[PDB]
Amino acid sequence: DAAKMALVLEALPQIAAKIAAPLTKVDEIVVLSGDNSKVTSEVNRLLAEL
Amino acid sequence: GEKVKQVLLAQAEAEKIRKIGEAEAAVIEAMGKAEAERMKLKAEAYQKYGDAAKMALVLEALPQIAAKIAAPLTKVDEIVVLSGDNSKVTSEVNRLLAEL
Amino acid sequence: GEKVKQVLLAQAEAEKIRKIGEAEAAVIEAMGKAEAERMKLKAEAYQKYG
Amino acid sequence: MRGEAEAFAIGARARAEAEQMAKKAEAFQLYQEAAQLDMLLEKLPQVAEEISGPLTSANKITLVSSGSGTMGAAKVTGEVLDILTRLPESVERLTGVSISQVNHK
Amino acid sequence: MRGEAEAFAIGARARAEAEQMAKKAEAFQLYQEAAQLDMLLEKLPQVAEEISGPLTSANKITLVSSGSGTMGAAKVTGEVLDILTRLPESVERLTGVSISQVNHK
Repeated sequence: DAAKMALVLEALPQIAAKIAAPLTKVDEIVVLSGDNSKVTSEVNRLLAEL
Repeated sequence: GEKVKQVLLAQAEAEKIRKIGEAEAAVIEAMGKAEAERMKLKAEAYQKYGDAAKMALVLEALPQIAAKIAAPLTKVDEIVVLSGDNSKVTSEVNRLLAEL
Repeated sequence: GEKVKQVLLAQAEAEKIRKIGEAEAAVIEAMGKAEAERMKLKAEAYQKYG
Repeated sequence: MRGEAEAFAIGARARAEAEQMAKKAEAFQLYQEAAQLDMLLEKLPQVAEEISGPLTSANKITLVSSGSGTMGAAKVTGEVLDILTRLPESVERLTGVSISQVNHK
Repeated sequence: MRGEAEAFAIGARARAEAEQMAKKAEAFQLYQEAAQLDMLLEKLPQVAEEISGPLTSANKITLVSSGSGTMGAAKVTGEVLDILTRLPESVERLTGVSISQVNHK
């Protein structure tokens, strides 16, 4: 069983690398969280902008 | 002249492949016996590890596993943490005595 | 002239690998014994901490 | 001539590879849990490397939190460890060998 | 010649590495809790370094508070410590060894 486990442990990195390859094409990732709403609170006046 | 020449040189190519094949087999065999001694000795030593030693192996693996997990955070740009209430609360105070 | 030369120099390469291998094994062994003394002494002192 | 000679090279190499596995198979019988543990500890960061590596190619990531939630890095880092943890439980479906040092079976 | 000679270097090196682990294994039997504690204390900031380090690459962070809530730095700093704390409890799932000095088991 320790030898059978070694064969699998050697195959995992191989199988993992081929599965994860498409992630190289990821560009943007946006993680919203905490509430299920469109919450745009932003504070600070425009004392001079047109 | 073409036939005897081609035959003599084809035998040389075959002699090379056979000699190299035999030398390689002797190396692969010897290397296997040396590697098996590592596996045996490593096993006979590891079999005696106490819980403080087993904890040391894991504690040494955590930083390794952690570094590879956290690597993608290097690409983080913006992070905005709203808090305290679940609403769009834009209160801003101060007059525009002169802005158009 | 090509054969005797290649054979003599291949033996030199093998002699170098063997000599370096033996010297290295002696260092690894000695270093292990010194490091084990640290672990032992550190343990025998830490075991007395209040 | 070349074909007959190559068959001998394959056969000579075959016999040497077979004795390697024979002695490696005998050595594996000595791998108690204290030794098996190291096999997992060595290949856990390697599986994380081939999963995280291609993900690091990402050009930009943005995290937004609100009200009750966490910040976000926990979600991002979590997915890498999740894909790594999902894999061994995934191969087990097409071959009953275990990649979990006892604990369950 | 080079192959036969290299096998001896592997074997010589193997015997030395094995005696290192043998004497290191005997030394670990003396590690009572007062000594084990230091193993955690040394590697806790190291795990925090490899988790926080890549997160410091962030270009900008903005924190907004309202009504009842906290300011926000507590959430941000909290996530680093959370990912660090989540990890040991995560590896325990694929190997039953403990990374918590007794207290529970």
